[PDB]
Amino acid sequence: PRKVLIISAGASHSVALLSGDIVCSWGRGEDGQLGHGDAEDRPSPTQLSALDGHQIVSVTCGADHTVAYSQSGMEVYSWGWGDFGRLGHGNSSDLFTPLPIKALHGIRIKQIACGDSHCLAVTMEGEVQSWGRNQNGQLGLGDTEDSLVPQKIQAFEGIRIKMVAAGAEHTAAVTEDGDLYGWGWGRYGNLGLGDRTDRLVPERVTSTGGEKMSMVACGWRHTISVSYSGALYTYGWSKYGQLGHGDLEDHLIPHKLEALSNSFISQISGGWRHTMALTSDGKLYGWGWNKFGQVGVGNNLDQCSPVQVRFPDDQKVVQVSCGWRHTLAVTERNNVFAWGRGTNGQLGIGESVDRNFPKIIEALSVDGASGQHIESSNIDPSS
Amino acid sequence: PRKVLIISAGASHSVALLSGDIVCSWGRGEDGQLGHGDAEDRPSPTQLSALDGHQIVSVTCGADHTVAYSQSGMEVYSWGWGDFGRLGHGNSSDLFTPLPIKALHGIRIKQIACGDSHCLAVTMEGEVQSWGRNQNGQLGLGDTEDSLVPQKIQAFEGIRIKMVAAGAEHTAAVTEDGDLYGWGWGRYGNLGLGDRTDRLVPERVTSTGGEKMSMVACGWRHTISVSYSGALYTYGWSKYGQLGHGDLEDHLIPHKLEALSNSFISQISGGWRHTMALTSDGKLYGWGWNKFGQVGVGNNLDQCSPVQVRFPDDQKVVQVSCGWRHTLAVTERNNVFAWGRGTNGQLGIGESVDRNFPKIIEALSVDGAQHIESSNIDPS
Repeated sequence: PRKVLIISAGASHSVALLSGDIVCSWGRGEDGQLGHGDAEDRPSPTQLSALDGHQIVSVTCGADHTVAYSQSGMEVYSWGWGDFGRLGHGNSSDLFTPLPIKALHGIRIKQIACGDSHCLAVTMEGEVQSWGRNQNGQLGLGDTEDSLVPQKIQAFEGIRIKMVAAGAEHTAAVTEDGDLYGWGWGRYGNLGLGDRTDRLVPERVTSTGGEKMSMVACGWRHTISVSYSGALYTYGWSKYGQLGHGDLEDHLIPHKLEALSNSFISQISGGWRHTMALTSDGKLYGWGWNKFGQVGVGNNLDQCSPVQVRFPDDQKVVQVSCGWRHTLAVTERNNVFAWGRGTNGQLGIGESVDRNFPKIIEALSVDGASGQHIESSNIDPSS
Repeated sequence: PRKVLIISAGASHSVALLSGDIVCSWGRGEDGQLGHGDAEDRPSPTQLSALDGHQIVSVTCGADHTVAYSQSGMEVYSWGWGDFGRLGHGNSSDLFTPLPIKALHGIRIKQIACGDSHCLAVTMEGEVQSWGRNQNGQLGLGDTEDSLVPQKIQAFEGIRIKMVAAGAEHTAAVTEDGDLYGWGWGRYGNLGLGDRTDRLVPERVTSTGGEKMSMVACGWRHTISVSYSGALYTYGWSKYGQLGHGDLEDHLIPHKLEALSNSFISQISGGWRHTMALTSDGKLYGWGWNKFGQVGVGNNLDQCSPVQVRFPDDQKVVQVSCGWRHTLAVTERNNVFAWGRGTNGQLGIGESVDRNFPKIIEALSVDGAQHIESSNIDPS
């Protein structure tokens, strides 16, 4: 019966929104990021009962916290690790069950990005509010003091923002008109501004291959964008080849990934040390650090150039999301796959070793012989 | 029949040095912090074979990395999560097996402290070198750029340092003559300097009532010191009551813990959000965040004043080390106990739920025994 609408991966956890107004989560539970009230890891997708009936329309993971929002309810919810104010409730308290971010009540939300310890929300009118750690200017407020509550980014006054993205300690955004911005911790060139200097307010990227940009995403210390013509650009850290240019060189400005130049990129995701890109014809390409199999190409060797991730019967991919050591994807057939590190249960396939090529999550998928059952949190996850 | 000489706890792992100069480790293995060459958690104490025969005399855990040194070998080793240069090898590579910090070769080491992502070593001549993340000045080098290799702290020229300590992003030290210093991230008052501002070089804590400090330790965002008279001082963050003053107030300068004024504190340790102090007569007191039972008092309720941790037959405690969510201790009977969060195997008692009061580690104890395991064993 239930379709997977949205998937998101955090550092060691995974969250999905399903049709029928249901959120589920699995993986590491130690900081409360799963939202079930307890602190235990969940190796199988588990219904987040506190959100039943809340008409949630989106979920987004940060490293060790989760955010979700309801259009109808006019509410944004957060839970997980609370340090530095990343949950936005005016304190640093962890939450093991979702609580509304009261400052955002009644605000019409378009999109939310979560990094390691900061978050941002774009409104329907293209305004941006940010909160959390700000030691390197990543909130975009023009200082270096953390904020425990959402703050309007005054620098974007009179500019319609389309989407935001957030890494460990940096932030990026694209406007509706195609401009690309970067701010925060900039030491690995990850802002795309041609230097290694932090920025306390958003600064526009001027080296964009002459192109307007339609989307952006952040990995831990790297950044990915897609241009109006569907070309893919990466910048920042490439120690593990996560920039995908066939070498291990950092780039301080956006650098077009030439190997994918004949494809039109439709979705992008940045992991800890790896990267995913989805083409308009449904082909998924992964690259970067592959120690735990998170690139999904059937080995544990790092990949400094894009390699297509393969699925049964070559079924097309429609969604992808990178965690720190795992990756999740949804296919056209409404199957959900996961691969990579499995030690916290983040793959959602029950108790399992790590996987280096895509494995179907039976509880969430049409196929797999059984489209099994998401579990109640009252089930003991160690049993 | 092997005595446990030193215990040290990291965020989610545990390391010990045994007689015969044997190193063992257990708990979270994902970042290489156990040093066995694989990435798997170890729920039981496991011999770190790469250090067999290296005559290691000390081990020290950071959050997700570990350091050790040999006097005879004149060598310092590090392994685990490599980002920001915390391992000190001139790169950002993680290490799943110990490698020597070549910059420290041939230097006589007195003590090493490890924080979240920076480390410091004190030499036998009282000089200090630091390395790792420096975004908030925690290296004490006068800037905010990370260092992938050890660097001398010039600010201490002419000052003989006795011991150092490191938290998440801050650092503290005491001199041989009892002066106390702090530097790095200072937003919760944890530097002890009377404000909430960072420092980029070491600065002396001038408000100690003229009292000299024999030792200092750091928790994640709090700091603990002991005077030459054995008085316990805490400062910094007390959101979880980890300063132990019977309330939840931060303190910007060192503050005497009045409730223990009749005891002489011999050892101290700071955890993520909890604290341990050991008296000269072997009584262990814990306080702070207790969600996972890490305070060791038989429940899961936070404690904002010291409570004595009880052991079987009231056996005296001789060593204690706080992790992020667990605690380790060694007793007079050569028994080793662990308590708190157990999900990564950090308690070392085999696969286990969390524990809220001390549980014996059979592999390392007299009361006590199974044995330490080879890394070849399947931990699953």
